[PDB]
Amino acid sequence: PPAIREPNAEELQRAARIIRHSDQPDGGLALTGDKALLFHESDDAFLMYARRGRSMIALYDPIGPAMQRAELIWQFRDLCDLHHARPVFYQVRAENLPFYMDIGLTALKLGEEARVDLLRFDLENAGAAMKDLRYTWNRGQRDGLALEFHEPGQAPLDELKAISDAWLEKGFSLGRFTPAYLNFFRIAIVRHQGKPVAFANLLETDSRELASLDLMRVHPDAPKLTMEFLMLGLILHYKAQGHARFSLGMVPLAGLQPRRGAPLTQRLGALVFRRGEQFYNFQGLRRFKDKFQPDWEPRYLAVPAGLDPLVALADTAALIA
Ligand SMILES: [Ca+2]
Ligand SMILES: [Cl-]
Ligand SMILES: [Cl-]
Ligand code: NA
Repeated sequence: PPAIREPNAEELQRAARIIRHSDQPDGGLALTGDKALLFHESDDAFLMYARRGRSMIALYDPIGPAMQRAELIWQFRDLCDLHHARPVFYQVRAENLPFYMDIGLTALKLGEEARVDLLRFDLENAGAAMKDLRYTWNRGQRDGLALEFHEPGQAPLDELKAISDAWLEKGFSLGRFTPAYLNFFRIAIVRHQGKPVAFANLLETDSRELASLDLMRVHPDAPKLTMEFLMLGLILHYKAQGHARFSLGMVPLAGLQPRRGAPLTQRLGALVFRRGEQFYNFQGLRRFKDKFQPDWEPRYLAVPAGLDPLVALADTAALIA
């Protein structure tokens, strides 16, 4: 069986086209080039994945139309069997579980994704959360914070490096601070009285269903408000652009409201994020995202049914680390 390999420049351009035509901006993670790409037999869909131990671990649901996603999942099962490897899907949506169920996988809760409904979102709405946001926006501007947007390839790289350096690659589920990769994206920069203090690359598609985040890095010496200001600014930006939803990203299990007495399928997923003698607890991450009144949806780890998931969990942990 032919060797699993990283994509070439041409394959990446094909992925990019597919992402643009999709409603799944998070497919942009493919563009780092550190994940193998499995293309649907029409180049209208793709699945991205990496190998760790005897697991082949896909990142997210496949990118593309519904039928092609379902077909790529069966393809991937075949491909894993061909390589004597177990299939694993990292961070997938509930609506696709029946497809994973059909290729013989069960699922473990991994965490929850926060998405803002941009249509219903409004700073003048009732409640304390909006009041606090209105304060952040005004105070922020009063204090010399300003958000700017750059078309792909136009952000001043060397000013980004400064920020990125102070704030510090894990890969797979994360973007890479490289020109090659960042050149694919619109980039937002927060300046404090002219000085760059945070940035974020923006994951979009040609449609306005969904925009989301990849790298978001703030200077350690930036004003405390900087990260909230940036996020609020992005939400306001995409609301104004006519986008429907904006994704704030996932909070893993241990960062959610605790649930002892919960069955193991809703607990074992924490094993993906261990830090020495301790689980990553992601303190405050959930609280921060909740500032924007998102909606929350579970994300799952799909793993072989009937078999002890510890080994798939170990492989996923190594991959994510
Ligand atoms: Ca299996
Ligand atoms: Cl007010
Ligand atoms: Cl546009
Ligand atoms: Na088809």
